[PDB]
Amino acid sequence: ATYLIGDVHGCYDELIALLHKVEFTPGKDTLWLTGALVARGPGSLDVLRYVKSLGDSVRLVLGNHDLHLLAVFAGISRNKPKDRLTPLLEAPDADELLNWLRRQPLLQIDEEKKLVMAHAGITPQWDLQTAKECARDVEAVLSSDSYPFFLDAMYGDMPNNWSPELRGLGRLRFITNAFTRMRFCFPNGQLDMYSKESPEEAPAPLKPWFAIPGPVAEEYSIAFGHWASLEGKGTPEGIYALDTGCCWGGTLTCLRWEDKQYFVQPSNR
Ligand SMILES: [Mn+2]
Repeated sequence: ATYLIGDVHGCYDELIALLHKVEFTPGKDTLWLTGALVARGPGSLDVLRYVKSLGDSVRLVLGNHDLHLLAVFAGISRNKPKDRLTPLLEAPDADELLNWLRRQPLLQIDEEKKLVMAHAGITPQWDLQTAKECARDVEAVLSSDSYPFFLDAMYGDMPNNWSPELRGLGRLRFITNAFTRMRFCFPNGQLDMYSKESPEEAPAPLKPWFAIPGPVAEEYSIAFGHWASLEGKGTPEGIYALDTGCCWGGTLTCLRWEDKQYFVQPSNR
């Protein structure tokens, strides 16, 4: 079977309970994770240890809080007490864990299921070929020995309109924002990096990135996390918003792909 779970945010207990709910068996089943494995929740260390131990039985994409952890670790950015990342940063095996984490993809594609995964989704301004190229570039930087220079370069809210002519730092910033931070779009598909509310309560003319016809979403189903205020509701057919806000007191949501069956684990705090 194939299982997809949204943003875990250090919620190790809920993750293990939900996987036992569905009898997840490595070797016979596959797990897809929308990223943001760490922060806010109490068990970032345990979550990373376990996901890493799964080996090929998991398909992960990195989110913004994974990148932020990578940036704190490399001394690029400062530790926020609210993240609760200190046990993980101080662990004896922290090197193994984060060096593994930075090698993971931004994008997962399964051709047989016609299924795509990224932390925040796929901008309507990208076709599949372009999304693949951009994922490759950023993953190459992230897995290189010079990853802290990229992590430092990544912070930024511009440019927010994709063009194949973007070069250098602008191109990297836009890729990273599209994959890990995107929420609302302007009618031309340009990213808005400020609105974080639900679609009903957003200002005009902002529209959810998935409310805009794009080449990828016309041929593929898209699963994603990141946008908790969405609450997993109100998406069009073929769009799966799996982030139900576990670390915030919501739920951890798991979707079994074969029959599209949902399983939900209540938040412990
Ligand atoms: Mn999130």
